[PDB]
Amino acid sequence: TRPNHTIYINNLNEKIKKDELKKSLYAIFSQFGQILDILVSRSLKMRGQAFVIFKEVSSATNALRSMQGFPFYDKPMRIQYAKTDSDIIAKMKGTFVEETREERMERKRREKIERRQQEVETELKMWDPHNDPNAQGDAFKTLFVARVNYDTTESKLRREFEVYGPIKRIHMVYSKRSGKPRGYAFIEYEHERDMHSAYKHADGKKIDGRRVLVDVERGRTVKGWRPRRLGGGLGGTRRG
RNA sequence: GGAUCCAUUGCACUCCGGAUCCAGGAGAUACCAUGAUCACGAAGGUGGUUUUCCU
Ligand SMILES: [Mg+2]
Ligand SMILES: [Mg+2]
Ligand SMILES: [Mg+2]
Repeated sequence: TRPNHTIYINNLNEKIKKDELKKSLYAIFSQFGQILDILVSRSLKMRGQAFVIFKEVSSATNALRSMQGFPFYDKPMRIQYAKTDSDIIAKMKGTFVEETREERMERKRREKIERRQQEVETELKMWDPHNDPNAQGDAFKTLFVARVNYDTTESKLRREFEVYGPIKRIHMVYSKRSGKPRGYAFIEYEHERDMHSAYKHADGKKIDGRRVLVDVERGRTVKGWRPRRLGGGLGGTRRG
């Protein structure tokens, strides 16, 4: 009830968004004087209310007198003086008395990646196909067949690839865990020539409904080869 | 942000009521698809799913 630099306005329409409300209060209330600020919140405690801070108390007093009851967004404005000085008034007077989520996130990706690289590095030095009991015979006579139907039998496969020449050995690969087939095999020919021939002619060959992929064995032939699980591999189905 | 419902007439100046759902944004997803080319396996990315923020 005692005059003040700041006026308090309530009974405001609660549907109106914050900037709109600040805007429309500025338009209406500058007519009475210089405004330092209009404070609005739409929180539970503060919605329906505004503090208009004027430079002079006299503007405040005239703004209060004139606008009392004024129709504003289909609602009469209720205006009083603020009970207490607004911080910027009080400081003007010397009356005044009192990892982000973006960082935690970025750090976490960074560590997973690094953690991953170390894992791969460690596996890598466990990896040696020349010392694997599964990898036998002449690498240079060995074909690599992937994308096989899980249903395809070792027979059907030996049949399809025998056309290119006598086969010394087939090793289809199974999960050491489930024992489910991995969809790939090594086929060692008697003669390098016949492997080369399967290589030229069998790629894309349809066996049990699925186009198979045919390549040479690279594990034991290609300088610097790493398999897909060690960050290498060929093919591009899942590049992005 | 927005839609519906509910609560609120509140004196602040450190965001910030509830519910259910929607759009965009940014996270996260253990699960599904992509049946990933090297002897059981990438990670992830992309598309789902679920979920947490922001508007
Ligand atoms: Mg090695
Ligand atoms: Mg998968
Ligand atoms: Mg994946």
